[PDB]
Amino acid sequence: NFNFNGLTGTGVLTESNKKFLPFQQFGRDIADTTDAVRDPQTLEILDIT
Amino acid sequence: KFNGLTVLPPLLTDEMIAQYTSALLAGTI
Amino acid sequence: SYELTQPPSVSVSPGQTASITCSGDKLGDKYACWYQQKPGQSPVLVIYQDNKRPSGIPERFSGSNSGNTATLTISGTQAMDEADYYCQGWDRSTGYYVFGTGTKVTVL
Amino acid sequence: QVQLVESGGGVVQPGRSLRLSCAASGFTFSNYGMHWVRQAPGKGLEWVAIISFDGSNRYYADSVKGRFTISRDNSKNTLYLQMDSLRAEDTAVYYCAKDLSFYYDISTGYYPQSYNSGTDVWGQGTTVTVSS
Ligand SMILES: *[C@@H]1O[C@H](CO)[C@@H](O)[C@H](O)[C@H]1NC(C)=O
Repeated sequence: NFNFNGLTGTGVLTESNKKFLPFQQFGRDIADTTDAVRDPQTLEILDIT
Repeated sequence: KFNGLTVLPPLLTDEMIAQYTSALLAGTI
Repeated sequence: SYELTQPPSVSVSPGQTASITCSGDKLGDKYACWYQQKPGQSPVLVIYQDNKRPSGIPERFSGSNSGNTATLTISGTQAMDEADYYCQGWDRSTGYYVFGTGTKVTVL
Repeated sequence: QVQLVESGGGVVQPGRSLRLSCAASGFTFSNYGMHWVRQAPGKGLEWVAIISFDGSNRYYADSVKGRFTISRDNSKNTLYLQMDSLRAEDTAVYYCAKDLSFYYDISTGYYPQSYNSGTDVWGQGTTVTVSS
């Protein structure tokens, strides 16, 4: 269970192949469920499963 | 997947249903 | 394939104009930059965006680009110019940042 | 002060691996892309690789494509270059160079979408030699 900029949740993080644009901070699925997030420290994209 | 919902698998796989239809075809023919 | 060609060396006297050239097939369709590398030291940016000058560099440095040729030019040679100059074709979209063969300016 | 310092140089047998580390201070490392540039003895400079500000986009030169692997840690303000299968021609002094123009401002979100070409700040450079 994690906390990115206050976005709290539970899941298993993984290296993401999603190419976030620079202004995008987190991702959302077909059903608006958050399924990716940019780590504010290292700025890498992490898939939330 | 996040939302506590699961899709269970059928008891008869598509290979088993295809065996039944081929058995019906072979018997009928 | 891509590669930039520059003359091996150029000889110039103090006070005389020095013309330093770099050439390539797509060099003018791209922003080209120049770096001044003293012997044994790391390069120092001198010209970028084909005519722009970094803050603190003497105004006597200048450059230009057109067609297949990019050219760094010195209004007047001075004792600090004994170094090696390297051209770089720059393009963020293509990921193209290759350097040139360089050229030794010789203050005779 | 805006400075870059490399570390991790040494002598390596052919076919081995080595990882360089370039540390950055005096500026927001996470805002700028980073380059690796090498200069073999008595030869001109050659661009090694580039990495985006967040590490999503990377490009390599044809000489090192497939072998090398550039990476960065924006939290530690450090840049890395994993070399694998070092060859004789890999002997060169490796510099880490900062772009004159930052790709994206973390502090304010400023995303210019139009950037200058220069690389203003270069590191001191650490020598790497391949021999037996
Ligand atoms: C945050 O910034 C401070 C000051 O630059 C630095 O000392 C610290 O290591 C940084 N922490 C991370 C992990 O970004």
